[PDB]
Amino acid sequence: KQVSWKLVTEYAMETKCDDVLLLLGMYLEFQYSFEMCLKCIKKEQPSHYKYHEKHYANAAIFADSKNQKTICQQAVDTVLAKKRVDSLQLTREQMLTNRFNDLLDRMDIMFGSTGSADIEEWMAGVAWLHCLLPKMDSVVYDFLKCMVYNIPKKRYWLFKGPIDSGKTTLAAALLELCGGKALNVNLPLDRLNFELGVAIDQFLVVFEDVKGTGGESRDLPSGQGINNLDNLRDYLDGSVKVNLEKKHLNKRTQIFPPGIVTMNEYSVPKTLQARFVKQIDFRPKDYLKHCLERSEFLLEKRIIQSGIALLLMLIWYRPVAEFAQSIQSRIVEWKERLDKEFSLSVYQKMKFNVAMGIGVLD
Amino acid sequence: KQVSWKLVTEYAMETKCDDVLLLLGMYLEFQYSFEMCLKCIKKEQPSHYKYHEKHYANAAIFADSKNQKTICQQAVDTVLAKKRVDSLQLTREQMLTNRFNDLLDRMDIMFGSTGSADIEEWMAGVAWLHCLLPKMDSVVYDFLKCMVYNIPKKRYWLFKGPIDSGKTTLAAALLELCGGKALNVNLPLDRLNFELGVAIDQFLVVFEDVKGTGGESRDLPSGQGINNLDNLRDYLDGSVKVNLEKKHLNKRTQIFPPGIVTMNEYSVPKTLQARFVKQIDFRPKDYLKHCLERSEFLLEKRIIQSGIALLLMLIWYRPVAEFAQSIQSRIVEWKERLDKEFSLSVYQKMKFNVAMGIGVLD
Amino acid sequence: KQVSWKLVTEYAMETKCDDVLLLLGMYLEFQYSFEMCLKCIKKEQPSHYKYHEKHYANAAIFADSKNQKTICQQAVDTVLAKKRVDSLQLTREQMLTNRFNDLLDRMDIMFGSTGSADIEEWMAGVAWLHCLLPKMDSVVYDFLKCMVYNIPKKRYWLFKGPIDSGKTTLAAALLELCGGKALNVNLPLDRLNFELGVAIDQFLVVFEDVKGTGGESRDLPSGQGINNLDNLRDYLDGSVKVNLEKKHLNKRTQIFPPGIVTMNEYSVPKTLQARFVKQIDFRPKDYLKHCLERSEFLLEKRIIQSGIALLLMLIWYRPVAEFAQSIQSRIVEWKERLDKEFSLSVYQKMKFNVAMGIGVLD
Amino acid sequence: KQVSWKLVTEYAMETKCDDVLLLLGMYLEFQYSFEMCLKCIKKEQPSHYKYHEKHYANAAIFADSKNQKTICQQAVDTVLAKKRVDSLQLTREQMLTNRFNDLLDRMDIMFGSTGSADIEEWMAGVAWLHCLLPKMDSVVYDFLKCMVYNIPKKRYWLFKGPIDSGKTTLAAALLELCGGKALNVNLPLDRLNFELGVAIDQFLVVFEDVKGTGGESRDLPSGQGINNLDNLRDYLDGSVKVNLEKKHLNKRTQIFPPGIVTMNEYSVPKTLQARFVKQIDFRPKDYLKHCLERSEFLLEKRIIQSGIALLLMLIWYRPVAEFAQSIQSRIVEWKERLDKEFSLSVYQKMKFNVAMGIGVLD
Amino acid sequence: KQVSWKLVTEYAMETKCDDVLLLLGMYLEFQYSFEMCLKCIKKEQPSHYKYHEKHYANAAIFADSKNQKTICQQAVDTVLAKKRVDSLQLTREQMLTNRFNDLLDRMDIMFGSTGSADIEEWMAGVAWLHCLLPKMDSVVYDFLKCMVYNIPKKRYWLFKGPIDSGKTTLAAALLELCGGKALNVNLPLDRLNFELGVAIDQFLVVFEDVKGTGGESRDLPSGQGINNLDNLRDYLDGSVKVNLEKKHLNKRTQIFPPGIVTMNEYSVPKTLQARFVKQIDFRPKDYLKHCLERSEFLLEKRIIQSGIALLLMLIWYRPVAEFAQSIQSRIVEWKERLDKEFSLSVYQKMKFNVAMGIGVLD
DNA sequence: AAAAAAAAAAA
DNA sequence: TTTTTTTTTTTTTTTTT
Ligand SMILES: Nc1ncnc2c1ncn2[C@@H]1O[C@H](COP(=O)(O)OP(=O)(O)OP(=O)(O)O)[C@@H](O)[C@H]1O
Ligand SMILES: Nc1ncnc2c1ncn2[C@@H]1O[C@H](COP(=O)(O)OP(=O)(O)OP(=O)(O)O)[C@@H](O)[C@H]1O
Ligand SMILES: Nc1ncnc2c1ncn2[C@@H]1O[C@H](COP(=O)(O)OP(=O)(O)OP(=O)(O)O)[C@@H](O)[C@H]1O
Ligand SMILES: Nc1ncnc2c1ncn2[C@@H]1O[C@H](COP(=O)(O)OP(=O)(O)OP(=O)(O)O)[C@@H](O)[C@H]1O
Ligand SMILES: Nc1ncnc2c1ncn2[C@@H]1O[C@H](COP(=O)(O)OP(=O)(O)OP(=O)(O)O)[C@@H](O)[C@H]1O
Repeated sequence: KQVSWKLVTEYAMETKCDDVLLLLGMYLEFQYSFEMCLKCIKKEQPSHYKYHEKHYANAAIFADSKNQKTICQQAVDTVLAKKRVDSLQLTREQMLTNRFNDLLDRMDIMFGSTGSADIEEWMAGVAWLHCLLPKMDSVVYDFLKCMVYNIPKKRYWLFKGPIDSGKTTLAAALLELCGGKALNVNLPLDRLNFELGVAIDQFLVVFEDVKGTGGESRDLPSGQGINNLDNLRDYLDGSVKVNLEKKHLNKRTQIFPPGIVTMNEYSVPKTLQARFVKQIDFRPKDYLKHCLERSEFLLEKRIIQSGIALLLMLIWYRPVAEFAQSIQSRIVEWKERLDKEFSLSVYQKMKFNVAMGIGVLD
Repeated sequence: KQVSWKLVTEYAMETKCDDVLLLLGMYLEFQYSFEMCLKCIKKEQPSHYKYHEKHYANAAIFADSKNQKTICQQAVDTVLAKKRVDSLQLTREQMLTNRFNDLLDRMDIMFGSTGSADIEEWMAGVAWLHCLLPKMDSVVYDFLKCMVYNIPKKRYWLFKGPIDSGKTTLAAALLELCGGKALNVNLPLDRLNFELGVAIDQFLVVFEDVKGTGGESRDLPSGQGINNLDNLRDYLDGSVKVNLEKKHLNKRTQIFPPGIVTMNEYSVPKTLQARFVKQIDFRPKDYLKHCLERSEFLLEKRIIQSGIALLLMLIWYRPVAEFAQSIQSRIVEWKERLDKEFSLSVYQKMKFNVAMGIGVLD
Repeated sequence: KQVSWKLVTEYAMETKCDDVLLLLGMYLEFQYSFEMCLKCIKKEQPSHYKYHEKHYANAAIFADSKNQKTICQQAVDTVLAKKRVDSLQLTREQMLTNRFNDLLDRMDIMFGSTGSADIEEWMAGVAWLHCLLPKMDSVVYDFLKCMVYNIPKKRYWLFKGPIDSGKTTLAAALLELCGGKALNVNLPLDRLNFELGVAIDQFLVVFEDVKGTGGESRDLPSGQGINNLDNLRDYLDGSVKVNLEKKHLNKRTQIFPPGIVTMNEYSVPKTLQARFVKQIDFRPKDYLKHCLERSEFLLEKRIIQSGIALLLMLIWYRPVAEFAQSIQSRIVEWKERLDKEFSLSVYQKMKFNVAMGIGVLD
Repeated sequence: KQVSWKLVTEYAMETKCDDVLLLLGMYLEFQYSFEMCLKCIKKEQPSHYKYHEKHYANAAIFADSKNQKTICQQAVDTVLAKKRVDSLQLTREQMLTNRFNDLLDRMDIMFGSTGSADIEEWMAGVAWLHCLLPKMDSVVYDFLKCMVYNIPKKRYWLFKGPIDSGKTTLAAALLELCGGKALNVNLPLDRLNFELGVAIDQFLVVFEDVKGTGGESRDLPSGQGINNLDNLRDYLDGSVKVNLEKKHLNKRTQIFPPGIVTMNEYSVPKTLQARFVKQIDFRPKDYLKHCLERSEFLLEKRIIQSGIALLLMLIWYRPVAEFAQSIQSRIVEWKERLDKEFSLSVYQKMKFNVAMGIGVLD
Repeated sequence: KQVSWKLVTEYAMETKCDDVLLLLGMYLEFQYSFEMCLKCIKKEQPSHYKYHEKHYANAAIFADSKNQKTICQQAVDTVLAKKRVDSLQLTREQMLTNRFNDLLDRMDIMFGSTGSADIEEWMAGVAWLHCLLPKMDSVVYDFLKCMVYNIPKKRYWLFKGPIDSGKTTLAAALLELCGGKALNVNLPLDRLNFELGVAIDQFLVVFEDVKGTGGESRDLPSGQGINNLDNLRDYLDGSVKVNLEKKHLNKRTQIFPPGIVTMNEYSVPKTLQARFVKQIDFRPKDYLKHCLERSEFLLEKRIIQSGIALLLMLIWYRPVAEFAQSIQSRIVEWKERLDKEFSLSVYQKMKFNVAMGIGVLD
């Protein structure tokens, strides 16, 4: 009997693999009988233990086949095809709603009885993040609206300030929340073509620690980054479609994604300053440093850097009426859950600990 | 039964798909049964609900197939072949007529009973654009006729002015109205070969935001853009054919399109400036900014950069004797529809609102 | 009868061949008869004598085949697919535990009755290394813990001091222990992209002898390294996924590996110094030099740089509970072996010899 | 039945088509019944209406085939192969016989169709150039034959005069007649090699504005051009093959092209002056400068520079024996158009008005 | 019958062809009949006359085939696969042992009845070389041992002396004996990386004529070479692995080869002087110069540059037991042959003739 | 030289 | 047509700066 290419494509769709080697590796695990399969018995990874019993019969035939990489290539192109259809046909609010659904699915596993996480650690993260900026939850909500409306020349935000002020921490959390890529523009202009091509079909991009000039009077080293962004200011505008490039592929014509620029305090030419809607000045705070020294699990487990921490901040602080109607059902259920496992008394205690520089937990 | 490759080519020719991945994604949607299709009963996108009933029988067989990307590649090449036949065999006025017939079909769907658009916002769009330049509708009509004549050495218009002047918004509207591509020529000369290859078979080219050198006392950072256009001199003149390149596909020899060049107030070489037939100078106007702040629905729905807004300007201001003969009858239909919806007193009120800097629609 | 592609994939998986030409070369050795096989009689290389009996039948058929490279290519992709699945799905503890199992398998070959090595010469290396830094085994243990936890911005160590001070000796030993690669960031900036591409899917990276400007009055050469390294701030941090490239391959998005910087006495920017957790000052001290003049065998056999010397140092000095539970069984068998053919009275005499500056062995 | 690839190859050779997508598109037009065919009945394009009836049967079978691009690329290779067989065996007079047919096909755009500027002001262009130099039309034919014979040492012509001498206009006109390219030799010696390498595989060259040594006493800006060109004697004389370099490519060996040198009244060194066959002085004429002030369309429709006007001069004045046997019929077929449209008196009026310093009248 | 791919793979392995076109050319010569074959009768090339008789039948069928390049590709792959297995698994002693009996095969052909080499002239070369340095055969034997043992920091030699002293003569002879390649480190430091990439998988490298910077007052040109070697400390020392780069190929990691540095009477920094295990001083000698004038055949046949002359020197002067056991029997046969053709009185007469310049063979 | 996809052989 | 099998060519990288 022959291999069903359909069953492989169906597995790739359910798991969202866009890598041929990953898909080949995963599917070849299903050769062995599930009756004795140690990974299924341990329940270590969901993309194995859910699917092995369904795919065992087909994977045994697949391991005898001669054209295995061709089968996987067709499946990966099917996933990339759906991804491109969805980029052209969905509204940006639906794309964000789909992303929140994915995060909530991961939260159900992570805080379920098979999961590792304790919510007290994650909500201690919410408390630490809310101390970072005045009205943090309003800032996060204002950012989400800005990325959904995608208004020409009113698209990009600037994070500015000295070393260890939290720019990258908040930027990385917002990048996971929305889904997107970080780009390095400090490289010289010639190979910048293939860097920018990483942005194809992405929802956000972040430009990380762009270097300027003249900062040597403050002991900041010079570089090409700000000069390079001046050359790309039609990509920042978003009024008109730009041409984006991958090695050995022809150019994709699309409007470039919105997002965040992170900077140390170099001077910004007025031509770029005209592209930025809002500047957030980060400043370092002594009590936040003292707190992370006592509560190091926040850095080991990457809690303050996670999008799930910012999603929990939104679930806690925002009215239900600010979410899309499809997910309001799931978010009322998650508010009910958080209302059991916390009280305002525990959360206010956590905030008071952080302002004193004490450990978050007690 | 076997797959019909002809049916896939019919779907692709009816939909005008240039992308193999997009065509694959859309045709795979048809594998699910028509009797229950949620997108057919909600009528989300016409490229689905018009065609799914016809194609369900064939898409079931296509989903089992091993050749899927090869089938789509031949369908995409059939559509690209038609574009090359039409580009060489049609007159430029017939091409512009075909562009307007597609824009008007889009307007019929957009302002129909199924439509979402509100025409008062779009005619406020016309009013805002008419304030941007004196005798705007004559500037638009001169451009359209200039691009249809395409006389060698008199093919390019220069848009010049400071950091916020409206030059990009007007170029973007003309680009949708005429069709074309925007190109970035601030990058080094080496990789421009594949950038210029995007101009193959197009009607217009827009060279956006060409950086100059000197004028630095204005606080404009310098760059290679103007030096690159001092090269490429024969592409602008168009008195000769050029070779255009794209990856793996064989190169094509054609006369390069006409276009628009936008730049901030850099000093321009005389050898370049000799090749532009017209300069339009753009000035900041304080009242236009106050107007958009109070009427931001114009930016959210991208009305002031849409080609449809310039076509509605042309329908309103120009006589039917200035349009082509085949399109007369539907322009007569639209021009009566517009006089039925708007009293001239409403348009006069709108234009007075914009000059007064109050919100339009107030 | 026809060639089994399954047996070739099995041999490649057992041997871990990810080079197509090496696999082809190895497998074509099996076409000759097992009985007369001089390599099975001498027992030189284990990759031959363990497997020839099993694969003889299939290798004879493979030698008559017309598509030998197509067969080998699939096997090499199967091995790379396992490697990419393991990178995405294993914990860093498991990765390190697997690496220790591989080194212990090597040690069983080196010190078994077919092997060439003498345990007392390797153990002299441990004594010389334990004299290089104070509390050396705590330093090696702290490093492994740091590389496993991979805490953001707290994950690089700096080795700093004069020339001939032991930096690259120790760094090379740590590199073989953890597995990873050494990078030269002193290159010109446009070569630097492919130099950073060496790090893809590695556990550890080491930056060898980075040079700066200034300090030239100390007779230090000048160089670009520190300037380049300060463009790469976000690669060191590990907060976001960087985009890594190889020649002719599309960009891989992943978190950059942690590791070590080795440096002469330049000054360093605060932007970089904020990214190092620990600075270890290496000082030259002449008893170690006079020792190595007299105990030359340490240099000649490469014992002093090898990771197996550090692993032996961890087995001699650390409690058994500090190793992962799967490997504790082998480590107590090795502690028994070392206590049986080596003694504490010998070890303190070896260390006394090194401190006295005299040849280590009796 | 099955597709005849030979019939497709015959169509490609009869239409002389060397684009694979263009061939695919035009051949797919033949799949419809010729009894009904609107493009035939409208007689729009010869590449359709002649061939449809013959190719209809094959085109219907071709539309069902799965390998359509394979069929078309064999046919395009057949046309490219014929072109290379001819080109490698081409005499230099057959090269010019080909070059002027392309310019004639461009003039057949103003023949019998409104798609062009009015010829009456282009004959004023013929007249105005015939007033620039004594016996202008004989200068053109002597120059043409000089370039066709390629006689060593007898190959370069020198044009001298101040600003506003017309030398650049006639240099442009002669260049655009013949299809060479223009080179700049004012560069420092380090850069000349890539400038000279532009001349590869090319019919003519022009050297523009070679700035001399000294000349400030005539208010002429000094440069290296004359001094450089004196060093290029082996390129100018044309007896031996020079090696020429394009950027990134390997060298080619050929005999360097003939053509034109243009100068202000700098001093020409005797060693360089001996290499020019003929010096033509251009001198400013006040009556021409008044005429062109009174007849702006000469410059603003680019009549005087466009080298097509020099063929339009050769058309009328010159005998029939002065043209090759394969185009003698085609010129007299063209020439009777002007014999019907014009008279000696109106051309004498054109000349007279120019000589009087007024625009053409009556 | 049908082509045996196995017989072609044998021929490629026996000839060691890693070039597909060379193999294709060689194998197609075998289609013509053996009985009449002029190349076999004249015995011009051993790669033909040995094998033609065996392969005639397969070559006749191969000449009719359609797959000819694919058969040759697989055969070339088989040869390259063996080279990589041998590179990764052989001891350095087996590598040199294989290189010697490869040279003994060349010696057999040269000095056989079919050959063209006069052993009296080659033995005169051995005499002239033995007079170049004191204890020459021990110098050569010590060098071989040093390169085989590859002991870190005891693995580079320095050759120093005036121009025309014999340095590249001896260095070139040692390269042919061991195998290896020459390197030019006088390039600027940013062009050096592809030059160092020549060393990949080589047994030796020679640094040819490194120039110093000071000492110009002795008429010695200034250059970068020794300053570049000071920077490459870690490549020479050989304790740790380095990354090496070929054009278009990914970086490979290995311990850089041992070798020779050759220089004029430049000043050496003391840091570099400590990296050489030995320094050999070459001084011009008049009697060798006057001998070479009378014994010109040494230069004209390139005898004194060749590795075969050094191998004849080791065969003549060294005891049998210090060659590897596989080659001892072949060297005993060669010792018998040489003692048959030469007595000690003839050889000491040749040394006596050199020492006073009368001319070796008199 | 490797990757994307084409192009062909035998039942 | 189906399955198994064989083949092409270019871009990128280098070169250039
Ligand atoms: N506002 C803050 N005040 C004090 N310490 C902070 C603050 N934000 C972050 N930290 C600490 O500093 C570490 C680094 O933070 P982060 O990298 O986000 O800063 P950054 O301002 O973006 O830095 P850089 O300019 O180096 O990119 C965090 O892991 C945390 O321990
Ligand atoms: N004439 C104008 N006066 C004042 N504000 C203007 C004017 N035209 C446009 N604006 C404002 O400037 C914004 C940007 O307009 P636009 O993109 O056309 O500017 P531009 O001059 O082309 O810019 P750039 O020089 O950056 O390419 C608009 O969205 C609007 O808010
Ligand atoms: N602490 C030390 N004191 C004295 N000699 C030392 C010391 N450590 C190493 N050595 C000697 O110095 C030699 C070189 O050591 P090593 O390569 O580790 O130096 P390094 O300073 O780290 O080098 P680099 O900066 O060039 O990588 C060793 O082989 C040993 O002989
Ligand atoms: N004989 C003439 N007398 C006066 N004016 C002339 C004459 N011929 C041409 N002109 C006008 O003078 C202009 C400048 O001359 P032209 O274009 O030939 O450049 P040029 O004389 O080579 O000068 P430059 O060295 O400045 O480029 C022409 O374009 C035309 O308008
Ligand atoms: N010791 C010597 N004394 C005199 N003449 C010599 C001696 N060795 C070589 N010769 C002659 O000098 C020529 C040049 O020798 P060789 O190529 O070795 O020169 P080198 O100056 O030492 O090398 P390099 O140019 O690489 O530094 C030889 O071909 C030979 O004719």
